[PDB]
Amino acid sequence: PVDFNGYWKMLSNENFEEYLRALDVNVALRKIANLLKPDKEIVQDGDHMIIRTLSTFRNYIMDFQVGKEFEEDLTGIDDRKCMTTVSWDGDKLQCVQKGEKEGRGWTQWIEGDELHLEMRAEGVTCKQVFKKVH
Ligand SMILES: CC1=C(/C=C/C(C)=C/C=C/C(C)=C/CO)C(C)(C)CCC1
Repeated sequence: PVDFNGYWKMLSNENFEEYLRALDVNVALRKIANLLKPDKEIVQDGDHMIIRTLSTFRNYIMDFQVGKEFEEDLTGIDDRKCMTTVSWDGDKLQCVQKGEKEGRGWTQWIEGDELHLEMRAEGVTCKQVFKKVH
């Protein structure tokens, strides 16, 4: 019961500000990012899955190779570089980053027509709820 191939827009954020603080994002970026709420458009195609991000500010596409490893340069976010992998624990999805800090390792869980998840970073939890647009 997982089908990413669709359209998902962000509704709100309860810790997008606090999460920006973990990576020590500028005061300007935090300001701009507040009004911003990128819309993700996933395109599943086998073992290759691309997660779009179109905020009309700066395009940051990634190539999530399910089960396989790939680097991930976070330059544009908070200027970072690491190695990320993704697994399928079960009904949920779980991505682990072999970087620094203590938290960097995403987790997900879909619950219908709203792509919910639990972002983690440096011990901080960021709940960002995305809704299907269909
Ligand atoms: C702060 C900030 C941004 C947030 C970027 C992030 C954090 C994207 C998330 C990537 C992940 C974690 C993907 C795993 O599926 C963007 C550039 C987009 C817009 C303005 C500045």
